[PDB]
Amino acid sequence: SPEDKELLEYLQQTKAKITVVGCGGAGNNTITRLKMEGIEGAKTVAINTDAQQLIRTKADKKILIGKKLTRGLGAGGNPKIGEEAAKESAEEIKAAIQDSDMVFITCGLGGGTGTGSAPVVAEISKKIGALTVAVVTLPFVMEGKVRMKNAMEGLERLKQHTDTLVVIPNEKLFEIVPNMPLKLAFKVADEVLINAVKGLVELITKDGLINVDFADVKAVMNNGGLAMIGIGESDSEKRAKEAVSMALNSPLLDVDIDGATGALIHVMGPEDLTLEEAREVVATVSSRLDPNATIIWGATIDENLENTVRVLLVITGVQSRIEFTDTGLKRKKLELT
Amino acid sequence: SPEDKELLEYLQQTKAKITVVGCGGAGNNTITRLKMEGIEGAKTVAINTDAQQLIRTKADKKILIGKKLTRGLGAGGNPKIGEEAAKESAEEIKAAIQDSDMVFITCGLGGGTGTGSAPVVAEISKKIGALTVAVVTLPFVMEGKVRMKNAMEGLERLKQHTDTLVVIPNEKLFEIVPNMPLKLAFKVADEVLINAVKGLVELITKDGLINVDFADVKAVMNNGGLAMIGIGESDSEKRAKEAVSMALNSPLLDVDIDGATGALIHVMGPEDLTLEEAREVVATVSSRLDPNATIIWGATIDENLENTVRVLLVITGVQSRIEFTDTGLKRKKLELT
Amino acid sequence: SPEDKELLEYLQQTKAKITVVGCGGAGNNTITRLKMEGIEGAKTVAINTDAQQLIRTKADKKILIGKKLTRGLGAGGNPKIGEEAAKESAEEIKAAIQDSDMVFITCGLGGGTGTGSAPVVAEISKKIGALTVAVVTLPFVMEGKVRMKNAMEGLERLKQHTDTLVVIPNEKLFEIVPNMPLKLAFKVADEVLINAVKGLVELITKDGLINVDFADVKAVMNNGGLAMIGIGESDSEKRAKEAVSMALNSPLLDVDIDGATGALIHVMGPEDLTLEEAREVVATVSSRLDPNATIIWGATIDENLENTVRVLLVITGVQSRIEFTDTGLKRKKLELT
Ligand SMILES: Nc1nc2c(ncn2[C@@H]2O[C@H](COP(=O)(O)CP(=O)(O)OP(=O)(O)O)[C@@H](O)[C@H]2O)c(=O)[nH]1
Ligand SMILES: Nc1nc2c(ncn2[C@@H]2O[C@H](COP(=O)(O)CP(=O)(O)OP(=O)(O)O)[C@@H](O)[C@H]2O)c(=O)[nH]1
Ligand SMILES: Nc1nc2c(ncn2[C@@H]2O[C@H](COP(=O)(O)CP(=O)(O)OP(=O)(O)O)[C@@H](O)[C@H]2O)c(=O)[nH]1
Ligand SMILES: [Mg+2]
Ligand SMILES: [Mg+2]
Ligand SMILES: [Mg+2]
Repeated sequence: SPEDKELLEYLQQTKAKITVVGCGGAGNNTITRLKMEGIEGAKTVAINTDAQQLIRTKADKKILIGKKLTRGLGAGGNPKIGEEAAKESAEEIKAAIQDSDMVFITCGLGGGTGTGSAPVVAEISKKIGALTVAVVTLPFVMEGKVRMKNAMEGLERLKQHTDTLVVIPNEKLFEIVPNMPLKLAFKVADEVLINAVKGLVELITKDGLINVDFADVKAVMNNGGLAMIGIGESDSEKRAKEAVSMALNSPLLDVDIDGATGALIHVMGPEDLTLEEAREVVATVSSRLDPNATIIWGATIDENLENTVRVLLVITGVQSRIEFTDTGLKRKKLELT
Repeated sequence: SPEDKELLEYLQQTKAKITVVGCGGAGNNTITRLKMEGIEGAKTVAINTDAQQLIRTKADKKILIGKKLTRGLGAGGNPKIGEEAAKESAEEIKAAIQDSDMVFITCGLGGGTGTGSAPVVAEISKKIGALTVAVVTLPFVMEGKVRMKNAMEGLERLKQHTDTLVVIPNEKLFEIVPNMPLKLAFKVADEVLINAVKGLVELITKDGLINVDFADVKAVMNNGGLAMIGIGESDSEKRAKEAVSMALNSPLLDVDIDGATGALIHVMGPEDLTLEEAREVVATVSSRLDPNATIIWGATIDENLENTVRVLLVITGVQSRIEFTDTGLKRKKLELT
Repeated sequence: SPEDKELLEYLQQTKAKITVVGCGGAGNNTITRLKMEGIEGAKTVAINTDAQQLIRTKADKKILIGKKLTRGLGAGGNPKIGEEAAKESAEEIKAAIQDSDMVFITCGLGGGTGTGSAPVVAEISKKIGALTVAVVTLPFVMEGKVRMKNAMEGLERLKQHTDTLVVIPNEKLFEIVPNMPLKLAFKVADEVLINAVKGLVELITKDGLINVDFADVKAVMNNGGLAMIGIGESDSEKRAKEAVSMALNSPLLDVDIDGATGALIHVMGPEDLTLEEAREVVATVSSRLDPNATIIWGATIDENLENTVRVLLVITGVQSRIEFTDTGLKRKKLELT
């Protein structure tokens, strides 16, 4: 019987179905790259209020939101417009992510479409039962006050409809490469975004030297709250030891992590990668967190790495350690006795 | 014109469209029986969080709920899981009962899928405009405290989204057959459930010796509140007189009925059944209720009955006469002056 | 690519998509006329609780609402029934107006289907993002108190889910034609309704001597609040001057308009119509409103007019100038110092 056969097949499902949704200009640009470079077992959805930007984007599925409100002509940097446009097209957004076990929402906060629509996409995602994760950036300071204030209000709004919320503050990118021009600024930020999003997705979906169980992934991210990342990599031969230390000292991981529970670790490298190096990585990280933190990790081989091991660290539950101001994220300053 | 022809046809509709929805293990088992034995003009919908149980079930329509939450692997006796799973699949549940004039929701309360999903199915049913009736059982006491507390909380939740709520307390079954083994326990309870559900459905949908008008059915059940049943039957020749007295004295009808408004009576028997016997039944019952109670009744002939008349009594509006405790239903004890 | 081609085509869209929805007897009758006489670029949707009335109606789309509640047998003058019936069929109502840039909701308030369902249709319309305008009538006084009280409560309910709400009080029709019989009463009211609805639609959708931009239409009506109309026309040769004065003195425009912002003006006439006459019309009206009022206007040629110019005035934002009583609309009486 068709129904019964359908029920049996479901039980044989082997991999988690993942969907990546990019909103606004920056988000569509991230999506275009993932589609071209490829992103192991994950469909791509692009959404915009701006028709031209959507046309030049490459993705499995495109949705023009706010057709009646904006008219395919952008949201002009206004968050409230991006939000009403998304609410207006909620039905189409929902049908595009309906069968997903997990949904990644990515965009650069600061403008009108991404900042306004991301929280709406996340709310629809949770309503349908998918693990809902966001990977977004805060704007550079040179972009100015209005852009940051809008980004911060959007981060707040997004926190409420998200399982784990991963924030990358673009301004820290200058601490990685001090004298960089705005030209290459958004090029570096692009790189970081792809590594974070692709690193998390592959950790969950790419066959490695140890199996990572989606049910564990879900248990840790279900209450990931606010999260931050760290990226490091070594070319030497004492690789692991150096990549992890670099990742842990990354300016991107701008928060006190000793009180963290949960964390996801993805160690990448060449054919000669060993569970031994991965383990050294995990334990070095494992000691800086809470003694009872849950850690999810994996290890994958990447041809293009040639002779390097890259380490991606996502540390969760740090919201209590951060302060959300109109001007950005500031490491919290706890009150004396 | 296709539209106009469609509108005319609707006016020619003759019978109420009924749907029976069974949730969880016990509910699916009840559905499997109804489908095989047949149930005059009513489609069958089975829903479960457990794939295996759904596979071995027989029904017109099957829905695996909570696919992302539980993974076709049951709800493990947790009501909150059954509830989120149902909310997660609300769209599919709705489309399955969308065109129903009336919806019957049946399950055994106590576990996780039925207790949690029944109130959700009932809420969707009312939202679409269907007469919403539930026929459920409370667990035996030997099953223990946790199972009863969960059943009671579910009954409460279900009361709020239901037109009339029919409760069968399995523990009373021992007063019918005193020394019975757990083996046959759930076999007796199965029998009772089928007679209640099939008795109500046929009363509404089976051609009898008097026509029962769906609009009257709807008027009485629209405010049936909490309801209880009674079953009796006579083999003698003073049949009617005995079946009704047995039904009225049934341990299943564990409440003071003198203050009841509304009631549904279904008298069943062989080819020799007469409107005379039905009427004696009705009047004997009619005198124990409120002097202004509304009674809906019918009379049908059943080949398999050979030489017996069976009487099904459903007495509504008794909630004020019952006390809902964590440990079960207790006849209420009104406060003195 | 199909998606991309689809996105490009959207950018080439030239006209606003308009839908007219008539509810109840009077509304269906208005719809039947619009469909036959034709109504430049606007689809017609008819909805009723009464099957017979829906059958004899002519429209692009018909929807029988409340199929489970009422059974194609009307709502018997009860607003609460009309409302539950509409809520019950919300999904079908929504799909019928889903792709509309603008939605006009018309009916005669006073009975059960129109009064109850109009606010529901308007709420669905706003939810999807369409400009939501209502054009409705208040009953004659000879119809009695109950009919007016129900009409007034419906107007109140409708105000909350509408962008601009246009009210035509049928009782004023006697000031236009003093000694008129009930026979011709509803015939005159029919005429007025068609001119108001068709006048507004054509102003937005009919090619004229000056282009009216939908975006301006939307900006003015977005906050039109309560609106009233005025109709005038001249056969002479000092046409414009007379039509506008007649329109401005119309008993239909029963409110103090000096404090009005926004207004829509549609001047119609024969082949010899000139932007000069239209302009005289606009300026004569423009001086009675607030010095900063926004006015939207157009001018169209109608063959059937032969030698007359007709003027349609819709003046918005007058709610503060009106008093909503159980017995009707009364020009407000501001409180002294
Ligand atoms: N990594 C990148 N970040 C970018 C890029 N362009 C902008 N951004 C970041 O995102 C912010 C603005 O993003 P978008 O241009 O995508 C704004 P959006 O399209 O969502 O709003 P509207 O233009 O109003 O439609 C800006 O403040 C930057 O911090 C880019 O090419 N790469
Ligand atoms: N009449 C019957 N009642 C049953 C039967 N099995 C269980 N029950 C009653 O229902 C209660 C448990 O029912 P189910 O096994 O259907 C619980 P459910 O499937 O809804 O929850 P999960 O296992 O967590 O998925 C139990 O407390 C009993 O009182 C049966 O075969 N027949
Ligand atoms: N312009 C017209 N107005 C009408 C006409 N018939 C009624 N009406 C007005 O509308 C009011 C009643 O309208 P309907 O007959 O359409 C009431 P409806 O169908 O919505 O309610 P139910 O009969 O309960 O289904 C009445 O109080 C009148 O003021 C008509 O032919 N033309
Ligand atoms: Mg943009
Ligand atoms: Mg089970
Ligand atoms: Mg009618």
